[PDB]
Formats: sequence, structure tokens, C-alpha cells
Amino acid sequence: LRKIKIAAAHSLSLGLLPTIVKQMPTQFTYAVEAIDVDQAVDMLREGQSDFIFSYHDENLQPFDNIRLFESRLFPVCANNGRGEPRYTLEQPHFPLLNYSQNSYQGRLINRTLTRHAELSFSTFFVSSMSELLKQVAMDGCGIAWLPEYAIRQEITDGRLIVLDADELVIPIQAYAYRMNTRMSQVAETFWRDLRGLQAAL
Amino acid sequence: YTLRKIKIAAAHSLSLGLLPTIVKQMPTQFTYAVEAIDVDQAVDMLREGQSDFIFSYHDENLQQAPFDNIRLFESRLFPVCANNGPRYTLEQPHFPLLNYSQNSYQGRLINRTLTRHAELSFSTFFVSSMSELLKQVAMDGCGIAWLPEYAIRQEITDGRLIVLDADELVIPIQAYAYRMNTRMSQVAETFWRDLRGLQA
Repeated sequence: LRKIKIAAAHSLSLGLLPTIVKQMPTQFTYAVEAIDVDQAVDMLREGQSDFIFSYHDENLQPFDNIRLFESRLFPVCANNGRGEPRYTLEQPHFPLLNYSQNSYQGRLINRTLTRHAELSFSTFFVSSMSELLKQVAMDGCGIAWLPEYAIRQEITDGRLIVLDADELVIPIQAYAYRMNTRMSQVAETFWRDLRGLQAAL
Repeated sequence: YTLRKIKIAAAHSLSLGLLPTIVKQMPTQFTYAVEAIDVDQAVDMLREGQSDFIFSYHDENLQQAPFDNIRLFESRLFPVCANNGPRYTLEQPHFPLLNYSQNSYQGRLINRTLTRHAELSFSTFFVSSMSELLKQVAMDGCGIAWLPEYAIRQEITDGRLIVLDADELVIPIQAYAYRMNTRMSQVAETFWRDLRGLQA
């Protein structure tokens, strides 16, 4: 009861909901779905989800928005243990850990890798779950573009090394999308309290 | 550009707790394509050639022709919650329940366990099929969640998550890798044979 159905993109539900539900002023019920970027417009218009936590989709930007945070995508990889990166960008056919071809982050990385034809890589692991790519990268199996907030503590400890920070960086902005049409009594209550909570992410 | 691709439709909990160990140990002769898919959705994709293997739990009909099975390991799902410096008790009026949806093996199994035990009054508070999300919400003191011990082993030994039962409410689980017993690509037959060796 008093359910709030949220469908988030394949890699930003973790960085948001734990902090949201803990700091939420009043108590709701939550149902969370990991959807692709393509299924964002349709699920809102049909009412499949009351709110969609997605990136900067300018199609949704008859909708209302609220920017949750701002981050970047840094190419990272685990170290040898010597303090040197296990792989390197200038290495012939380095193992690449990428997102799916239909994900929002996957299209950004493949866009940058097309522009920078200097990088010679080999696809090794592809999945739209950023948590899976993060733990696969820590094993030292390849290079991955990971969000800064998702590896902030791992970057501090040299268990993941930043390989580039000038041109291979992809800025990302996460939003919470709502239809401008007024919703239930509980959805407006949740949307208001989240707006009163954006000073915590 | 994918003759070394292996399509893996795994359970959300198993894909994030077991697959990184598999990928690290395997020889890098492969290219992995993994997606978190419900087991009742992954079986349909397995027959029509949309996936090569699926990683899920004990299925009665998936362990027989025209399928082949590999018993990956064995584990259990413990009732768990955050610490008080336990915030919640299983013997408590309407405790908030963090649980998977019915579109996931673990969701039905937890709900069917609570079916027999009417002594526990709970309140469905947060439902999602992403295990890592269930875990973080549990560690922030939001409710009780039945999480697998392979995913919360070290936070149990650190106190951030306290086991709430070690008797009736601990449900056993066994990880499994399934596939059609028919021929696939050479890159997938090698991975399957290495999986029998990897289990040990």
C-alpha cells in the first residue's frame, strides 16, 4: 500500500535509493525496476511507473524533472599490486569492459571509442549492470568506464587506477522524471519530499 | 565480431556474486555478454537460441532433457537487518520486509516460507529483483531481507548485518548453470567444459 513504482536505468538505482529511502521524511512502499533507456518514455505515459530515474534524456527533459547529481565516467582498471595499472590504454588490444549496446552509458563509451581511433581494444565483458562491471574490473580482467561516485572509495585506495582524465571522460547527469499531469496523493507527497531531499545526494 | 561471445542470462543475485569469480579464473578465450534475467524468462530465451547458458537455482524440469545441468554450489538465505550499535526482530508486529518480486526464484521461495509460518507478521515495504539494492537498503536499517550468505558473508562477520535466525527461517539454495544439451559454438562448449572444472 501507498506504493511508489520507480523504474531506473540499468546502473543508477543503487547510487540513489538507499540514500533516498533512509532520509525519506514519511514512509512509503517501493517497487523498483531496472529498465533500459529506451523504455523510459513508454512506461511513464502508460503509468507502468510513477517516476523514472534516468540520465539526461532530453525527450523527457509534458514531463517534469529534477536533477539528482552530476558525475563523470573515468576509464579505470585494477593495479598489478606493484602500484602500476594492470592494463593501459596504449596497449594493443586491451580487454574492454563495456555496457550493453542499448544502454545509455554504452552508447556514450562507444561514441568516444569511435572518435579516439588511437585506442586498440578487444571486447571482453559487456553488461549493463555497473556493479558487475565494477567487481570484474577489480579482479584485473580489463579496463572499464565507471562512474566516479560508484568507485570513490576504491579510487582512494589504489585498488582501481584512473587511466585518463582529459578526453576519455564522459560527464553524466542523473534525473528523476515525472509526468506533469498530477498523480496520486502519495506520488505528489513523494515527489515533494524528494525535491526537499536533493540536498543529500 | 562475436565468435567468442557467450550469452549468459543469469539471476541478479547470482550474476553479481558468482560470475566475477568465474570470469577471473577462466582463461580469457571468451567474450562475456551478461544480462540479469528472471529464470522463467531466461528459459524461453535459451530454447530459441537467444542465450547460451542461464545461471539460476534449483529447477525441477531444467535438470532433465532437453537440458543439461551443473550444480555450481550450495548456500542459504538468512534473515538479516542492520545493527543498533539488531534493529528488527522476526517476532515483531508488522516488520518491514525487503524482498524480491515474484518475477524471481527467491521471491516465491521467501513468500512460500512465510506462507507456512503465519506466526510472523510482516509488511511488504520494498520490493526489487536487484540483490545489491536489497543489500544496501538492508544495511541502512530499513527492514528485514532474506539475502544469500555468499553475498553478505563479510558484512555478517563485521556486524553491519546480523543474522536473525539459524533454524527454520534459513532457506537452502543451490546455484545452477543450465543449457540445452545440444551443440553450441566452440567457444561455448569450451566454457561449459571449463565450468565443470571451475566448480571445484
